[PDB]
Parts: sequence; C-alpha cells; structure tokens
Amino acid sequence: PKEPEQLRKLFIGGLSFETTDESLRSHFEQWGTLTDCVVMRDPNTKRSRGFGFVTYATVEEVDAAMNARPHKVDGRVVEPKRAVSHLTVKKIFVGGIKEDTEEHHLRDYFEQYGKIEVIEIMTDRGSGKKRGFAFVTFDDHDSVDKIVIQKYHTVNGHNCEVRKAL
Ligand SMILES: CS(=O)(=O)N1CCC[C@@H]1CN
Repeated sequence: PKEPEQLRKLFIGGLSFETTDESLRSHFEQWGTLTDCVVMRDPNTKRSRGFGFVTYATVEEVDAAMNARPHKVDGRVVEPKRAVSHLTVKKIFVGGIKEDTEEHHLRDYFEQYGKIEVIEIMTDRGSGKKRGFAFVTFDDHDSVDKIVIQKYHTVNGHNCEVRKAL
C-alpha cells in the first residue's frame, strides 16, 4: 500500500546548470530510494532549466531529505519543496478549536511538524473571549506543507480545519 506518488516527490529549484539526472540522483539517494529523478531541460538546446524533481519510495524518505537541508548539490545550495496540493508560507490558520483550547495544546501538537515561532490564539476585540481559531507561525515552510496535506488534525479533542495563512 504505497503512499500516493505526488506525496513522495520533491521539486528541486536553484539547480546548477551542470547538475544532471545522474548527479542529482547520486546526491538525493543519500536519504532514501529514488524511484524517479529528472533534471528539466530545454527541448531544443538541452540546456538545464535550473530545476528538477526526485521521487522517493516513501514519505519518511521525503522527510529525511527535507530534514537534511540545506542541500548543496554540485556546489550550489538548492531549494527543495514538496509537490503542490507552490504557495510557500510559514503560517497556518487553525480553526474549530472552540473556547477551551490553549497555547500548550497547539504547541504540543504542532511542534512535531516544525519549530514554532509564534502561536496566536484569537480573541474578540470587544470582549476578550476566545473566537475559536488560532495562527501558528513556524521557522520554515516544510512544516506547513506537511501539515496541510494531512486529511485530519485532532487537537484538544477537536477536529480542526487547518490551512495556509497569508
Ligand atoms: C545536505 S548536503 O549533502 O548538501 N551537505 C551539506 C553539508 C553536509 C552535507 C555533506 N555531507
């Protein structure tokens, strides 16, 4: 029961024009089995378009590669990102938390996706009452990318709606 291929791909931007299918594969095979690895090139000149993609056998292998950033590939720091579900942001909206969800609930849950920098539990401008949603800001976009492709998020017993923010 393999994870969907779309969830096992990493788009690699910022490639050296010298990077090849073979050299990109040799690099990223350090973090797992690669079922696909392509450098995008011009159809007429064969000159590199400066980006490519690798497909791992499992999602855990994608995580391993992302946790090994920064990647310097053939002398150039590249920019890996998970495939589109790119709106590259570090902040999420968390809705459906009602009035009893506190900072530590959100922190304890979301800290396993990435390093948290800000947690903002929203309150009513007039009364101070909790409005039932929050924003979490991480230090890096991959946390958010992992979060928003999950079907479900359960925090403080609530089934929450989570999406990318601004
Ligand atoms: C992640 S990487 O393979 O590009 N690279 C950067 C420094 C550590 C490692 C070299 N072994």
